[PDB]
Amino acid sequence: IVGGYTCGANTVPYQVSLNSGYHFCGGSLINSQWVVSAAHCYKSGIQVRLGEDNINVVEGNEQFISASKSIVHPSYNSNTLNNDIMLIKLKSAASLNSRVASISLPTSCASAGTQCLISGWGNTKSSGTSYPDVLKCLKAPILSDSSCKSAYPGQITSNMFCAGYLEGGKDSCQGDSGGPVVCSGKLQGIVSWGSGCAQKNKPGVYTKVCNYVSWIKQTIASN
Ligand SMILES: Nc1nc2ccccc2[nH]1
Ligand SMILES: [Ca+2]
Repeated sequence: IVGGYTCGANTVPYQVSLNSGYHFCGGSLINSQWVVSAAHCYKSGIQVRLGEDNINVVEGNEQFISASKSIVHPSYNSNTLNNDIMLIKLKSAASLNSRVASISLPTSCASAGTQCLISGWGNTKSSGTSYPDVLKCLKAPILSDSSCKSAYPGQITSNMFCAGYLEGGKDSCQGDSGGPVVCSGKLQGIVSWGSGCAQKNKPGVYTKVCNYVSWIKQTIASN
């Protein structure tokens, strides 16, 4: 997260860290046994880490659970990143409390102008790499489809939306991939892609979760 602030320990209880010997992507807990992340974060050997703040120190509240299966959307296109969403089933259920909790899926999509909270342990520098130890937060608005399409002509599908600042300076970045974009208490986006991080007129692009709720429900119901 570039231009964000320190969230504060366990203030984002649905945030998870996907770990394979190091943190490589974020995700959101949507129930005690399932996590939603981005398809491009797929790999085998994933350990899901819940209740984290400093990812390099066991401070208490952490729950490390192995993933039993990862289900990448069948229509995910790695060249266009269309349908960039994945569900991860945990080997055992997580214990939910105030520090570890799930986030609700939306019932309707959000409108441009909606202010959302984006969080993660990704890079904090636009020109260079500095990975933080603790969780960073950024409040950002959803942009209109015209501004998004004008920023990324020919690359935005109906399953994506832009959020951020056109002046640059604040944005998600590598390492934040798969993490949450929450607006009014509902998970509306998943950190997917962008051109660089925090560059002027190149806002971040997110997977539009409201378009996948029935898919998520049906898939969880059958697995
Ligand atoms: N804004 C933005 N978000 C990103 C997520 C992964 C890689 C680069 C990115 N740029
Ligand atoms: Ca920790």
